[PDB]
Amino acid sequence: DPWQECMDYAVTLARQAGEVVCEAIKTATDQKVEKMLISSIKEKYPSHSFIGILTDNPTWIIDPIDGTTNFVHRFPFVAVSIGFAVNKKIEFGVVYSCVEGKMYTARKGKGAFCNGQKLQVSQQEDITKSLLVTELGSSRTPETVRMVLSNMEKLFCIPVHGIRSVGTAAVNMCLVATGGADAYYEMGIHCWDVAGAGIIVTEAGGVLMDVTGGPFDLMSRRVIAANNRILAERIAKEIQVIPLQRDDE
Amino acid sequence: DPWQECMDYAVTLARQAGEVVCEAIKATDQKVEKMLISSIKEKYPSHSFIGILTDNPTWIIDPIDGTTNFVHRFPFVAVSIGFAVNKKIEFGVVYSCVEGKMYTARKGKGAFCNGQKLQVSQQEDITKSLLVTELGSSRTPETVRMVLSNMEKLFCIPVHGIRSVGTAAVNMCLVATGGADAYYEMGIHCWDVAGAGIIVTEAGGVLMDVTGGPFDLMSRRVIAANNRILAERIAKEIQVIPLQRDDE
Repeated sequence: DPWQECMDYAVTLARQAGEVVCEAIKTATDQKVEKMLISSIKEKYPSHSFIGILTDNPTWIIDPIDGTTNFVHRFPFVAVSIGFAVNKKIEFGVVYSCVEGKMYTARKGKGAFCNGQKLQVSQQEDITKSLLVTELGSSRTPETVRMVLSNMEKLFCIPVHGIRSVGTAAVNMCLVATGGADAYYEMGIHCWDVAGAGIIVTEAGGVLMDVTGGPFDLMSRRVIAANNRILAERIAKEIQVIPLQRDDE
Repeated sequence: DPWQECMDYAVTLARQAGEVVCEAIKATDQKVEKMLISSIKEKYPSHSFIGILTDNPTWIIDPIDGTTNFVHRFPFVAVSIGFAVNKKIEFGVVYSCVEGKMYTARKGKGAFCNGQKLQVSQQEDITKSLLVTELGSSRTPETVRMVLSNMEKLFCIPVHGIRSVGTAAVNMCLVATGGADAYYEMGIHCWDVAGAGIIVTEAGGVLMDVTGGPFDLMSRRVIAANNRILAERIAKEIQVIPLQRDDE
């Protein structure tokens, strides 16, 4: 199988990059690591594409430091994220939370793992009994911020059990995969923030969905990553779509 | 030091409690609560417990800080122990059992996580600061609106960001490490903050009321920051939420 060789190599790279990012903690680092990752992959697979518009070509979708604010603050959640898409479909994902030393991996059809341990999403379907994760965002536009908090307020209007935030899209999503959280939602993310972790959620038995309710669009700047379709749709139903410039357009 | 025997004993008790709490994650609140109280009473029969504060040696305990997290296996669940003599916190112990991080601090002797010394951050500019907070378990219309309002006001200053791991004690301990610059919340209780408060100040941080005045342990309010300048900027922007006190 060809793509299994790519994954083994990607896990090697993600750990190599993670150690570099965590050494730095112990920005210039982000450029330094992305160049290293792209150069490494190009030296082994020179016919592949990269993002940091998606064609059917084997493509590497890289976020060398997911959680840049965390990185600056030494807040213990900083991730290296690598997603691999063939025929516009994610085939495997790698998310290495380096401070945690947690290597999240998932291959299409083979399930999702954290450091060799099988991951399964939670069973919860009642949004009233649900724990969510999200990020407030990097935009400070009063109109956007109001929308973000209103959605958060609306979800607190419903008696949800709670809302958490570790400052990382990929790790927030990985926490859904472990079952620790029931669902994740955010508007303002980019494809490189979620391409690695999306497949880890779905291979944990989760679902990816657009906040409109429709199918998850990798370039929409929007994502719901839930444990099941029931909880995802309820979230989509309750929050309001925020207009934002698409990744391809 | 007579209270050093108390602290050594308290750390062992916390880890034991944490072992039981995490084991069930892989009723519990009652078991651990009874475990701790019956253990300290058998060693120190005349000490007080809270979970009103006299000069008497008093243990302020939270057997499971992060109840929601516990139910959801969200990997932040703490055992918090504060110990007060003469109405002032002498030592504090916070054990985050999922991540196996034992936070400890004795007044005057510094703050530690797994025997590794802690130091708060240097940041004084609030627009370059990372805050931690908690939206609380309260679903009161007047409260929830004011909570998100206060958060909006701080987020629009703007701050570098806001985080939430779902535990007052662990949020505060993250301030002690330097990973976060400040913690704030209204709606907490003395037992949520008694253990972590001294860990912040021994890491070099400050405790403060949202009014800008001295920290009041029974007031339901708290700002645990790296320094006075950052704490006061937070107090300045925050609207005080009315709540019944712990000693009322």
